[PDB]
Amino acid sequence: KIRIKLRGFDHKTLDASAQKIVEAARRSGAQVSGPIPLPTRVRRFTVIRGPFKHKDSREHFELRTHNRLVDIINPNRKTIEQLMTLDLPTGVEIEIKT
Amino acid sequence: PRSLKKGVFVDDHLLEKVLELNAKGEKRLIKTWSRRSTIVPEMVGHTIAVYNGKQHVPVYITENMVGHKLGEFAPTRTYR
Amino acid sequence: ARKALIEKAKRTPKFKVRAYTRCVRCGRARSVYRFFGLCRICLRELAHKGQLPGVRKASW
Amino acid sequence: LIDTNILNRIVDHAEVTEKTGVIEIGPGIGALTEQLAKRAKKVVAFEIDQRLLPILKDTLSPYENVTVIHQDVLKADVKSVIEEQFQDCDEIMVVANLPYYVTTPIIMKLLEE
Amino acid sequence: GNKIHPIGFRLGITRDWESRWYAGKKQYRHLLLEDQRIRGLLEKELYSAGLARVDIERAADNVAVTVHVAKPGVVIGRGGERIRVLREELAKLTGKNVALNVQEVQNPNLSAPLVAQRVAEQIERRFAVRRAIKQAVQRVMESGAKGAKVIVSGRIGGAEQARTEWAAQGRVPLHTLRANIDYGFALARTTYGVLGVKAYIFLGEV
RNA sequence: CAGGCCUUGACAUGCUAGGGAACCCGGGUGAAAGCCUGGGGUGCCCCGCGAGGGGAGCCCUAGCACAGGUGCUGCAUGGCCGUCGUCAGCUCGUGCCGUGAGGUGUUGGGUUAAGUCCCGCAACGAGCGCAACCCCCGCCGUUAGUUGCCAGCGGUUCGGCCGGGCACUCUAACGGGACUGCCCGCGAAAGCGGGAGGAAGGAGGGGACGACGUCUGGUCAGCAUGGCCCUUACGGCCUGGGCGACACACGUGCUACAAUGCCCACUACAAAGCGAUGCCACCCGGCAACGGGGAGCUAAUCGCAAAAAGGUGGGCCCAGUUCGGAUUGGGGUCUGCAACCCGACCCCAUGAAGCCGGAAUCGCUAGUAAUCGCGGAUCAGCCAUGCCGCGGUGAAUACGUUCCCGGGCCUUGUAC
Ligand SMILES: [Zn+2]
Repeated sequence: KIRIKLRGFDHKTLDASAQKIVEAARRSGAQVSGPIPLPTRVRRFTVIRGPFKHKDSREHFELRTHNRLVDIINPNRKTIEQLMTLDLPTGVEIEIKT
Repeated sequence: PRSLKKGVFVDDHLLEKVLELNAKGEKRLIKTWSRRSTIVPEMVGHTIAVYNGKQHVPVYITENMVGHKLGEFAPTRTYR
Repeated sequence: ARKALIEKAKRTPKFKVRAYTRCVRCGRARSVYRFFGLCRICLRELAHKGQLPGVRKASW
Repeated sequence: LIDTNILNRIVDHAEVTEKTGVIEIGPGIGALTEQLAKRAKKVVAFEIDQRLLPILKDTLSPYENVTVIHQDVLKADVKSVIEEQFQDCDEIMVVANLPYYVTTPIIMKLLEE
Repeated sequence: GNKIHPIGFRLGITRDWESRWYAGKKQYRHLLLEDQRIRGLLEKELYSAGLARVDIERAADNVAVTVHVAKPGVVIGRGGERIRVLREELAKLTGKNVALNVQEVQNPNLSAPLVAQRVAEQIERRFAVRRAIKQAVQRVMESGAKGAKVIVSGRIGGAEQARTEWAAQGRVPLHTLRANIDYGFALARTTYGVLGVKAYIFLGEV
């Protein structure tokens, strides 16, 4: 009944973190919903390459956020203590909501 | 224009001077820099030296010009 | 982009509407973005230098 | 300038170790001092030019062993520097190259002190 | 002309971001500003040490700064006191219990920034430009380094006219993504103005 | 720009004096900025019975090094960008030729988008180039099914609504697949014509990518920096004006000149984004923009959001018209301290020019042009009809290189 939010900028580290969490939870008794991929969100920034003029330059940049979902079912107490303890990679961001 | 709910806007610093001058006799050539204020029935018949940008221009307040703004009677650009 | 102009934007100007945004790196106020708080030139430089996490060249 | 292999031979004949410290006089460009830093532990240089010094300041930037002292070799309290810089090394050597005219007086001084 | 940044062209592959952390729109700007301030302070201070790279990590209300230095002797000090005050400085600047770390770069001849600052110092010391560039490229080539390229901006030898020097040897395939070309830029200030030096070094493929 | 003010100061690092030693709230004069002037205050150590002090960060005053300048030089520069041009070219090592400058390679025949490739050839290579490696779209597969989806089941107050399931679409990660690979024929080969299998066939369609160099190209007003120039002023602080003027000309666009149309009702089908001091569902008041109440959403859940051309029904009948909505007069709403100069929008009122446009000139080769709507950046609001993107409908034509413009390579005459 506990939902696990994974947000990231790099999909590789996000997948690694999700894999670690899912594996650890699966080892710890009850079954899990499994990694649910979610539509990534994209921010875009178009700029002028030149510092003064030539408004026909317009280099592009993107900032994309990748999303995951775990949704552990039938929570176990020792499973719970197993969470909040495993050190996560630097880039990845975690969220817990019942 | 104005929201008509919060009332016609007039600067306090000008309204106060106008009212106190009204109460005690009369004075001519009241110099001001407020281009934003609106004509009110409490200063009809007086003269205001409004700053148009380089020097205060005298304007004579009539009855008919009640509903208008200070600055529009002060030219800002000289053509020919 | 005078210094005095830089510090003038860092004080509450007695009303809300006088407040605006300046680049936190060079003090430009012409092409600043809310998300980063940088002008377009500084944004581009920092993006190229790879100092913006997750920001990358776009192509599609 | 001298061939790069001979200096190796002089340094070998100095029996320099990773533990010993060396006082070098008049590095000039800085061939010798380079080929010392490697096998040595602490290098101290007495040198006064202000002309070839920028070259010398550069050539030794890699290493952190070498230090430069802008003092006269003859107008120096050698005891003071030897005790001050070298509080850690086991033994101390001196390997240098002398500029002709003033070669005997330096050696005489270092020995009499 | 107008070649693009060789690093920005390879952010996705073969190169990695300097700053590695996530933050929402609510607090992206603040983190970026403090990161820039940290980088500025560190680059101003540790210049003598031969700075290479500054990595900034954040896990949970904490910062993990990694500093790549040619010679850790300068940064650490005689019994690890210098770093301490350095730490305190950062701790004072942004009160989130930073954790400074130092890594030494193997064979400093294979780091473009270091070559850049070296050549910049040579220029600042009124050296001969062309000879210095040949020496630098040869030195890079000695230590593997499948390609080397060095460019100097202009105003050579306090002349009235600016001119690019340029010198390279080996393979420098700027156009291939799977190149892993390390890039470095340095600025030299002299009595007759500013000079820019760029160094590219090509190390293998895939 | 006009006016009113200030001078180690709007901002940084240091000295010498004093001090009320973090400072907390009022009163005059004023457009403010400022200029004076009032009451309560010491918040940290050591010391001295305490009274007093020895001192800190700590703001004032006078002076010191000073800061400061969108002042000049882009022909002193860095950085960054534009153009030739995404054109295909620019070089080197070794070996050969020539006494030497030098040449060959890089020329010749053919073929490509290409100095791409083949053959010949005194050259064989290599580097920066092209191509490829990277991203998106197109087909399929494996992990993964919630906020996504609903084929086969059971209910359903019939809307995936519930119970239920990852079959399908999707959503993301990792792969497979296209390689002239197979066949027929033509060539000495690169290759060419035609077939088959395939989602795709002969660089599948776009993107990112810009060589040695040219233009004394652009930017000292993003920034950094050399040299001059000012420092009671060329510095700084406020109010107002101005950047928006107007006999005229030029450039880029928007809306039209109508019946393949216009107007009014009902009904459909998208993508890509954005949003917690924001989006704002729904109810009520008002013709309306909006106001009041008021849930739900850090978001595949909720909202912006009505998609519009399209389809159906009705009206208009060639008329400066139910074409067009400029211009002007009133009445309002919203943001904002403040809509005169100089905001947007709503309602009533009026209804300009304009009947497809000379010489001349621009864009476009297929999901293209043409046409229709939606989103985002900045943003209190917005003059945005701009810019960057997203999708809907969806063409016509290329016989040929004579000529116009701009390039590349190979050949010949007069100067460095
Ligand atoms: Zn900036």
